[PDB]
Amino acid sequence: ERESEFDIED
Amino acid sequence: RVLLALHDRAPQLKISDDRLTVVGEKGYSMVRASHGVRKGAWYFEITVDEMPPDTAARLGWSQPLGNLQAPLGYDKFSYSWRSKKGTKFHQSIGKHYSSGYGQGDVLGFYINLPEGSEIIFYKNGVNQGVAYKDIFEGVYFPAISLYKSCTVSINFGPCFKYPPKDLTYRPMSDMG
Repeated sequence: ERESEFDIED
Repeated sequence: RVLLALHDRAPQLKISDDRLTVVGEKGYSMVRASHGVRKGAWYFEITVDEMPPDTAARLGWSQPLGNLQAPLGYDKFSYSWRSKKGTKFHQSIGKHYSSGYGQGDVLGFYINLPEGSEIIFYKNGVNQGVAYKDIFEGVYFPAISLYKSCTVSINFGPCFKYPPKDLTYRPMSDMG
């Protein structure tokens, strides 16, 4: 799993 | 008396016997403290004991409904500060906030909930700025989310390593 897995993109 | 909650934690996280240190495991997951606050100004510290380049933390405050199986700041119930890049998170939106933090740093966590609310983060005694204002009303718990095998230790007070010079508060330990 990636650190930014949950993050909404800009 | 105020401690990391045994009843309120992701199962994969490794909690120390004294319930003040936590080690992460793979994908983000979270643990909340045993006590929270609804009103007034409050403070606690977290020390990053170990954090290799591939690991990370998002630390801050969560209401009881914050998802334990996700990074702090993932939903509307929490607000967090990311070690990597010092990004602030809320509802999964990352915004520029400060410089990053890591191993050896002592981070401070201030909240003010007058009944005007504010969340402010500190690094080694230095005010990093107001991160969030007029936040969701509710009870807020000190909260730790970890990614991979980093280790952090929380201190609820009353004795802080870098007690802020610039504002008044009570230590979270006052709740215990």
